[PDB]
Amino acid sequence: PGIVELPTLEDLKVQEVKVSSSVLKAAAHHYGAQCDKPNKEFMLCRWEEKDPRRCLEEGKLVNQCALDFFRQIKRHCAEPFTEYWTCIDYSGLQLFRHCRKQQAKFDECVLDKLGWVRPDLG
Amino acid sequence: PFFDVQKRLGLDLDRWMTIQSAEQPHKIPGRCHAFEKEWIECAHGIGGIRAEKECKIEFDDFVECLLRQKTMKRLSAIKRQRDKLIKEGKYTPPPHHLGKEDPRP
Amino acid sequence: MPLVYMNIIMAFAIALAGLLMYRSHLMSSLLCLEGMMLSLFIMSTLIILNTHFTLANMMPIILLVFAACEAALGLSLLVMVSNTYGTDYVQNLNLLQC
Amino acid sequence: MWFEILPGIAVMAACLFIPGMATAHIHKFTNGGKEKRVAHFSYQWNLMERDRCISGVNRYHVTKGLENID
Amino acid sequence: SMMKWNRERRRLQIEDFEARIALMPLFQAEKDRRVLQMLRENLEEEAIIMKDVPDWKVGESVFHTTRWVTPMMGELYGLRTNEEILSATYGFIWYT
Amino acid sequence: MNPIIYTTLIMTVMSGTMLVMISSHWLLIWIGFEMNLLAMIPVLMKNFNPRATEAATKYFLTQATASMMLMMAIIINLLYSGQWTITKMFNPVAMTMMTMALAMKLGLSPFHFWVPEVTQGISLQAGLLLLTWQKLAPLSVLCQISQSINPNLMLTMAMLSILIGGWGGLNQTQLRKIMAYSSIAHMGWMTAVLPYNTTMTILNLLIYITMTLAMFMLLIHSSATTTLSLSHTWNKMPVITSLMMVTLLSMGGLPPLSGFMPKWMIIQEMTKNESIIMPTLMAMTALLNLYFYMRLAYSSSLTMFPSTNNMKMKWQFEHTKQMKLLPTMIVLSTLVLPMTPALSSLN
Amino acid sequence: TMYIAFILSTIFVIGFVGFSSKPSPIYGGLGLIVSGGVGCGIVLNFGGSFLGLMVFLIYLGGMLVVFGYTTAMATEMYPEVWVSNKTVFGAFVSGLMMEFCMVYYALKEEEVEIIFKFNGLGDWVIYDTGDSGFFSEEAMGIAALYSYGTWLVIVTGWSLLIGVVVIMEITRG
Amino acid sequence: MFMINILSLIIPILLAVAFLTLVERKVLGYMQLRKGPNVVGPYGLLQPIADALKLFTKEPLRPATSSISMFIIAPILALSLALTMWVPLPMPYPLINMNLGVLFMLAMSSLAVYSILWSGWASNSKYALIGALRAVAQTISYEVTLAIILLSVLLMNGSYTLSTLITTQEHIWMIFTSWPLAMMWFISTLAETNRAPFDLTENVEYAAGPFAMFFMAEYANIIMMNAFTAILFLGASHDPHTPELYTINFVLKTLALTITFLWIRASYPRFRYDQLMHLLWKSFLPLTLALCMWHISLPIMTASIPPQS
Amino acid sequence: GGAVMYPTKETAHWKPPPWNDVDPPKDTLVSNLTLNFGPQHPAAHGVLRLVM
Amino acid sequence: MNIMLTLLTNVTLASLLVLIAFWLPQLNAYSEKTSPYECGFLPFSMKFFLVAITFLLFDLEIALLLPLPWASQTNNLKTMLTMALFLLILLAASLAYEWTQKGLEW
Amino acid sequence: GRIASFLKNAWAKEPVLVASFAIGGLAIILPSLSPYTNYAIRINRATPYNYPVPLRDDGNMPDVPSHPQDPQGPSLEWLKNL
Repeated sequence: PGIVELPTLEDLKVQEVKVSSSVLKAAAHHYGAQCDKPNKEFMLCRWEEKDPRRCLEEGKLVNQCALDFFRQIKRHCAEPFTEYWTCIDYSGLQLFRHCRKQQAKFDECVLDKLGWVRPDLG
Repeated sequence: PFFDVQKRLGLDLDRWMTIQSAEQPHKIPGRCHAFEKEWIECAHGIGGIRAEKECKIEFDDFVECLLRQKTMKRLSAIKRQRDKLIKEGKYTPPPHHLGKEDPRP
Repeated sequence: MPLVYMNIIMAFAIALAGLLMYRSHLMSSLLCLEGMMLSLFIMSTLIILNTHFTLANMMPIILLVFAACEAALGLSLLVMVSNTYGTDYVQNLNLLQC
Repeated sequence: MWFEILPGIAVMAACLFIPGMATAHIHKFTNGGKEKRVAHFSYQWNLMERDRCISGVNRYHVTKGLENID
Repeated sequence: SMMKWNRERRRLQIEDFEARIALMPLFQAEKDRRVLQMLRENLEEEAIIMKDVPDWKVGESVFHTTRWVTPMMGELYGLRTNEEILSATYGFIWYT
Repeated sequence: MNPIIYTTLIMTVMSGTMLVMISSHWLLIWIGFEMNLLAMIPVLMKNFNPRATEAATKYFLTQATASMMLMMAIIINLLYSGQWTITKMFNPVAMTMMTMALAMKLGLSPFHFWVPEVTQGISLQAGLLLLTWQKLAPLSVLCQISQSINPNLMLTMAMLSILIGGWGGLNQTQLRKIMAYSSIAHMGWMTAVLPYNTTMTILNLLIYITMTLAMFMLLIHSSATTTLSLSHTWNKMPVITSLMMVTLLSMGGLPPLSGFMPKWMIIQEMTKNESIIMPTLMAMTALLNLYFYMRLAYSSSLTMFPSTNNMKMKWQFEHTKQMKLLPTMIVLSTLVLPMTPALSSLN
Repeated sequence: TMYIAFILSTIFVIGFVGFSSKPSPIYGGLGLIVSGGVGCGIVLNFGGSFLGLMVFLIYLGGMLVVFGYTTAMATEMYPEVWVSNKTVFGAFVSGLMMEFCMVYYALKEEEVEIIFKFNGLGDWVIYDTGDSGFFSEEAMGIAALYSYGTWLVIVTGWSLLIGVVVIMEITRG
Repeated sequence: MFMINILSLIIPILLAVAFLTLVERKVLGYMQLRKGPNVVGPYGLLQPIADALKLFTKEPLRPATSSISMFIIAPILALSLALTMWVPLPMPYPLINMNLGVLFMLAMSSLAVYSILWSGWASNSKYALIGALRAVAQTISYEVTLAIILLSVLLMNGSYTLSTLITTQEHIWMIFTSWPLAMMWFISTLAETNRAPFDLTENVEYAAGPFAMFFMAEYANIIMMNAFTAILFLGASHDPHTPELYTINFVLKTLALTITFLWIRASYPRFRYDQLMHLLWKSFLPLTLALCMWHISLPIMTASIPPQS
Repeated sequence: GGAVMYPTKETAHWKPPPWNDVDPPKDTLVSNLTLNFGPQHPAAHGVLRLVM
Repeated sequence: MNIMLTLLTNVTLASLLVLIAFWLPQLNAYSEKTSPYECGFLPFSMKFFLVAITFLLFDLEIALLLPLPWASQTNNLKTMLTMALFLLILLAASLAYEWTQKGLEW
Repeated sequence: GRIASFLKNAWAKEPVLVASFAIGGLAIILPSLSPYTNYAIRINRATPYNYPVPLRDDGNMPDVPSHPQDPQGPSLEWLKNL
């Protein structure tokens, strides 16, 4: 039947968040709290349009907002964050429990400088 | 003699597993959930005789999702033409298809 | 269908052919019958996995259980027959005719 | 007396100790001096595959931090 | 003791799942962009390969419906290198 | 066998059939068939005999092969359709395989061979159960899939069943084997109209069940398994053999007995579908069934064979067992032709 | 190793020919153990870890071990291999030849059709691109038997219990 | 490097079995007021080497095997399965990490049973088959109870992953939670390996090398089963930075359990087949079923359902 | 009376089924094993033969 | 590939040892024991098979009991608990039947 | 009375079975008579295996939390206390 409509490569090129999984997991809780609105909007789009070719722009905003989130960390809490993710990186399962001391350090600075409050359980 | 005691007593004993579009544990979607949903919704109460012809398109697409026979045929044709071109030296697989260019995250 | 599905279905066909064409021992026929059950298990498992029929991943297990039950039955019949005759030869089952 | 058995038990103990130590050391040596990551579920493997792409050397052990961004 | 320990483990599991949920939208965005990129590359190279082929509508949907259909492994990594295909198919299963 | 255990096994057979007739999922239907087989083998071997063991083994082998083919067909239909409901099968090859399996379970020729042997091996009670209750589940499955049933294959199997049943019955002398071959022929009659009208199959099935119940119960009451052993019955209880004569004539289908109803309605439905050659051949071949029924009636009651001296002692004693259903079954299997318009109730 | 699944399926067919040739029971039982192990490998390759270990633990571990138990206690046979007397040897060779013809008609000719349509493309294509997250689809669905499939549990359990009863009644003499 | 890991798992286990022979000899002797091998090498350290060299030089006699083919496969299967069962075991990090390692172990033990059947059947010896079938019967009963106990104890682990057992027993050893199951499990392990009192003294047709390999496989299975018991019940502390601590503690636990295996061997008279099965069918099995009920109900009634992941 | 109503030459020799569904016991070979307690056996102390 | 490698290495190692134990040690010449396997000629007791069929059925029921650890994560805890207890009760009932009736003769 | 003697006789002769019946019986009665069973259900539901798909705000959903972490929405404080 019809020709599959596919977006051009140019319109799907976005600056990628080139961090490791351990780095993402260390800042995962804060990332969700800070970037909640853009992430939730994109999820709603993909869960209503049900087509990746309709929510490409929303995906871009998520990446851009994610980059801004890490940009603030670098300019305010660079050293404590490095300690946190490095500890998580070592653990094969990337367990949070093994790095609770480092987490407290990163949470404390981020609470003081950036004012971010880590989301609680559930 | 399908004594539909299930519907008479309003008890589900095996209807949960009849289709893959039914509720699955932890809301894990089926591979062809959308196609099966479309086919079932099309052929609801219109009768098997009418469903066989009227909802033919839905079932055809559903079967294509289930077995991917036509998709496999198309991909095989593409592969055959590509290999023929390679043998004649009329095609060069691009570096990203060769893996030279790093993938996107 | 993928070639793997073809091979499994062909395996079922071969086992059925062996079962229907007895040679001497009834034990060999039972082996062919159980092989067919194995082939059906593999076929159903692959189909369910590929379709992501999550709620139907329990079908192969139920098939396996009932398969081994009917086998327990076959073996019990085989030993009764062997104890009566002395061997499990299919030719021994000849009292009933037509 | 009874302590004469201890030599043989010690030799067997060293023999049994070799495997676990070898496994741990080889894991760390081949996984960038870190505990070998586990993939019990697809999400964990997806993180590994993403990490492999992020590294740029097709190795998941090397991890890129904030220095890689911007 | 096992009751208390298991309850704490459940709390930690919920925390880990929340971290996964927080990171999921970014991964979904990357996944969709990557899939579409691979599909486009395959489309362009398909045009180049089978342009000579008579009566070949490049990138013609095999389904009648215009609904988005999640691509199969062949539709994404069909013309990729064998090592990449092996990874995308059996990497997780063979990784032990 | 302990009576409680026997009751549990009988209920298990019934529950398997009920599951087959109650389920909407193919897997559950196959499960019901497996339960039927599992609970049927011990019932067949209630009276431990080498012949009983041979019959059980043959029955198990045939039913196991049938179940294997049935599950294979179900799996193929799942592969090509992703459906588990017992509806129109969406793969022709699966349809053919399932038809073969269900016919083997029924005993339709050319899968008839096991039926006479197993029937002869097992007891009269087990024979009754095998030839009446075990016919319900496969017929139910066939009725549910009648739309998808290939008319050509089913008609061929049914016609061959009628022919082979008649021929085999002509040569038999053992009462159980005669009953088995007649059962094959009647199953052919039942399945002939399956592609056309299922309600007629239900009607024929009910009449066949009543007739076979009456015949088997009369045989049990007379405790006879051969033509001569039944011939001796006239000296002791003439009523039983005369009622047997009536039931045999009904089984032949001679009007105005009940046996005419199923044949009459079947011919009606087949002629409505523009099929004239097939029903004509069916009746002309059922004449053979009538022939062996008439031979049995001759030996039993229409004529009197010599008896033995020991019969005098048996004259003094009276049968203690009382089969409550037998009178009603005899009446319903002989005088019900004035009640055909009740066919609508089946619909 | 892109066609590993196809190789396994061919070996599965070969083992099925081996035990379907009805050889000496001991040799056949092996023809089935080998095929069973291969089939488990195929299921694992598709990702059914639990089901793969199911056949290994139950079918191969118990069902075929009790089968071997019987062959050992009731041993009234002259041992022979699959490549023994022509009755078994010819059958094995012919089955292998039929399988090889199917394979050649399947690989050299992409659209092979004997009774069903088959495509010569590697089975890796049929695999679907998807993520289950922190899930084991197979395990979750099978565990749902206790939650969703209560009716299946009831029927299967009753069948098992009545099976024990039936086995005793049959093997009481 | 992975092949190096495989070799560093296989070779040390075989050497450990070889020295376990000497350890058993000496332990039994000193429990009998005797000195085990003490002449062949210092403290008998060269005794296993002497035994191996003598065996691989003794004239191998042929046992008229009905099927050399099968008679040769049985040793291969036993040894290969024994070696494979060590792979999933977490010494803190396992060689091959399986989400269902426990079921893999159970399946491997189940296949091992075939070695017994194949050996006796191919031996062409009435007494051999009888004894083999007795072994089949013994291993038959152990598998049921072993599986039930393993399932029940893993109901608090949260999965079949072997590595998770370390985390579950991080604070308290599992035995303190399931000690009756531990007792039945240990006795079932004794039954599995036919270690006394579940021996059937009086595959003997195997000569020298073949016998030696069967002996090695059996003793490797002994060590592996004791290791499994250790991981299941006697949890060990694991520091992610220094795994050697866990390795040492685990090895010590396994050695203690093997020493208990020998200690039982020279403490109790051998059972009788009827008694062994009237244990593994009429004493253990009902208790295992009841305890399985308890270990299903307990996590739910105490809100202690372990994490799935 | 007979196996079949119209018998053939081969079927003529064939015997009608027994009156009771009980086919006669065939051979009735004893399965009682005759084991020998070989002297080498430990319990025999090397000098004991127990035909059992 | 790792697990396949482990299986291959183990099997090959075992087979190599079997080679060096079946064919290498028999190379050494040890005269010839001209000793024939003097054979001059069946305990198919149910006592063995019964142990086997009952094991098969109990193993089948054990197979149904395997998915229990993952089944504890279901929200419908009451229903799952009831079904698990039902399966265990049926196992106990099967054992009781055999014990009460003429079974467990082993 | 008579039952009490039977239990004593049973434990004297077949203690293993008596224990098995008791443990099995408690493993059935105790679950229903336990308050933590309700909690065990809640914990299983609480565990967020899959993503909480957001819903489009229509302006008439006060209870539904349109924010990262504010009072609206479910609370896991009960588990934290446990």
